[PDB]
Amino acid sequence: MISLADLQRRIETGELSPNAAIAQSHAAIEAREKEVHAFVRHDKSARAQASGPLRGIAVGIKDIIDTANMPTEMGSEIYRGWQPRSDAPVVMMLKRAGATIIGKTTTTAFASRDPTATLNPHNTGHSPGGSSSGSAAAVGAGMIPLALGAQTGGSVIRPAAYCGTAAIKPSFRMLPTVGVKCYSWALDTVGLFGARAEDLARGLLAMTGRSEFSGIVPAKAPRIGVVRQEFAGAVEPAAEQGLQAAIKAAERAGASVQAIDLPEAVHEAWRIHPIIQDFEAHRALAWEFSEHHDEIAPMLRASLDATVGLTPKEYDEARRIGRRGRRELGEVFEGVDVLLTYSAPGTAPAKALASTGDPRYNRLWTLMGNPCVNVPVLKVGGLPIGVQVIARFGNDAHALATAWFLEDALAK
Amino acid sequence: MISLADLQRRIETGELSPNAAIAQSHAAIEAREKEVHAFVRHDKSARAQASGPLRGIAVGIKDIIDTANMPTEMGSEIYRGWQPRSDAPVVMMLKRAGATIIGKTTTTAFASRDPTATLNPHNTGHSPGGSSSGSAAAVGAGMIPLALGAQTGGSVIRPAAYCGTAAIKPSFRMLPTVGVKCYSWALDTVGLFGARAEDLARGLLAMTGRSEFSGIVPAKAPRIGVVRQEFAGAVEPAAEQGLQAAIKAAERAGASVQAIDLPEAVHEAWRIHPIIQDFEAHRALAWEFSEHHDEIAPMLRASLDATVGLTPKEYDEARRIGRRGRRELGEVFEGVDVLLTYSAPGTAPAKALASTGDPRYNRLWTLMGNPCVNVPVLKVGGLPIGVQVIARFGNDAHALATAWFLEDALAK
Repeated sequence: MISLADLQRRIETGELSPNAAIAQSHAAIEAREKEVHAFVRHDKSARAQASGPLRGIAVGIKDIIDTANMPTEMGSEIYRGWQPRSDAPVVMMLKRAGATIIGKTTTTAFASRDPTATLNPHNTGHSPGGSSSGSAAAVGAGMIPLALGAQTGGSVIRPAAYCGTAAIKPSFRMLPTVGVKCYSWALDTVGLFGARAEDLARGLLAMTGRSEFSGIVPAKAPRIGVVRQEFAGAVEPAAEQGLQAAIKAAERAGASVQAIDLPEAVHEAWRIHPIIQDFEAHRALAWEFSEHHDEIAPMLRASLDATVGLTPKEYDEARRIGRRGRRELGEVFEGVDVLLTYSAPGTAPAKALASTGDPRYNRLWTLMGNPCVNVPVLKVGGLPIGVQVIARFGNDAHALATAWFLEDALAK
Repeated sequence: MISLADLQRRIETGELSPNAAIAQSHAAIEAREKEVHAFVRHDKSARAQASGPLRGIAVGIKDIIDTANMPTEMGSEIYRGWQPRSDAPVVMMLKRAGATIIGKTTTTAFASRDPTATLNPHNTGHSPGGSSSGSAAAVGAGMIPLALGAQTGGSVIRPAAYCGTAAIKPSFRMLPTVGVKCYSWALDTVGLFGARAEDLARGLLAMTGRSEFSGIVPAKAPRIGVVRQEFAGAVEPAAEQGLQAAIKAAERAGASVQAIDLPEAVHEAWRIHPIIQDFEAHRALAWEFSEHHDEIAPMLRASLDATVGLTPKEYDEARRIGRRGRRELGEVFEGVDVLLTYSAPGTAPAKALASTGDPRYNRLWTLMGNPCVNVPVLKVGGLPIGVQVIARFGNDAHALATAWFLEDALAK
């Protein structure tokens, strides 16, 4: 994979020019795109900017995020040829930092369950995950140094795990969702894909200018709390194997690891995530559902058809439960710096299964809002397995530092 | 003004037909538009729908809100002729309820401070307020029984006061802002304009299907707390005249009224509102500011130019302050049912002043998120003066019941 931090350093010293760096990306995309199919649109004429911390840095953009120079088709026929008038704020954050928007990456229809044609870089017979399919696959295939995605259930962390890339779903609302096709406004959260935790940090620093992302270094002997999210049921062997590998590597690295239970209130929050998500989805996708019902991808159309009856009442009760879960989860971080858990049910599903994977191990965290970072751990049968590092809400920097720590610990 | 509730009753009982009701709005618009200029575009071909509680109800939509059948120009040349692909979720709530989208009402450029050509229905030489100028003026001119707007600072309450219409800025995030051009995502809140509080209730009921908006009745012996927001500076005489009239009528009607000073924490929340609004505005309007700077209307452009230096650090501090304010504000409601304050500095400014009016008496509540309702009280020099009824976050229903009680009280 291409490291953004690496390019940054080489460009800063003059060892690599921005034009060369961008030419590098076009070539990388050109070399693997025909087999991975991660881009809806690759802008071959995209050039490097002359200044800014991200000059020479090519970035792929999930196709539910607006761009003014390229179409934004939401992974749906309904929006074929749709052309937003403006670039979404997050795209502008990148552009303002001097980055190059190299193309739009594939997204499942309206960022839901319907699979894209994208294939896993590690094994084209498997899914790259979703809904940010293209973004994870492109970074995972070594095509680009950075990519933006979004997560409502587990659309950032899961595909990152499947494709073996670093990724972060920042604290809720740190990054604006303006110009990001809404599924659930209570959940939708922008995310980044990169090679390593350090690349994500550098990416966020340039995008936001927040000092918390400046000078980040690997954490030292972190206080880690392992949570297996029993409420979501048992994971597949491969996932547990990766979790054990992570725990052991971290211990040998000097970290104090302890197994911890999550408060009942948090278990309940995980339970009602579907209520908040689907009720809002019906309002957010009202035009689509009313005027283009049969045109909506099969799986999403079906889930929407099954949730029409959700009421404001149960919706409000679900939100109340969500708030209670947030409060008590914070209490959990009073004895530990970060939580360590699964990033996905296991290895990426075979494409034949027509599934982008179950988000059951990602959804809770999207509702709680905490920053989550995927750390690639190992590979089973050639397919990547990762673990999810979670810090307190607003402690994104620490989540990145600990993830970086874990990366170094695994490298031994 | 036209009463939504009245139209509903007459249509339901067969006294009036849906088509006749719509034809009446078309006529009313034609009758005074050349005098008020409240519509960016009027769809003269719009017809009543067949079913729904809102069949026969003509609705005006602020032009920052997406419509699929009509352009959404954001009150800026930058979006001249811009045609959204879909209707915003709030527009769909109305349509699904059977309402008729009769036209797009004027909005200041990007919902900010730059005056539109719209005039106050009560006096053509005065401003209708902003930024939901056309929505307020159209309802005030008796053109339509309902209109949608949005509020960041005071773009719903203030213009409703200036134009003598009832209006409500529901609790933050209750109505989705998807398809509502973002100024500040921490503030932007959709609002409704109507003749009376009851019309707002029926409007919200049809839009959300929430039972709390069903069967609402005027409040009985409400516990009112009067706050004059001294921290927002001195108010104009006319404004106090109206507040005193409201307090007196309320007392005569059996309400318990008491003056109360808001916590220092709340005063501080008022002070930092501009910080949150402007810092986010730079992110939300990044594309326009970077690629079409000189095309941004004068006042908004200067506002943004003066705030390009706001930092994430101070932005965060501002948000912490906001949270404190919300926490201590809730405590204030342990004694009263609603707060009663000014809706505007005073009577509508003359157009010659090139000002939509100062939002200082509205902004705090938008940040707190509480439901706010304007209640027309009286007119000084022929210009309307209203008061603002505020209830606990989430108690929109009670805010309407209390506004209703106040309307009847004033009616004597």
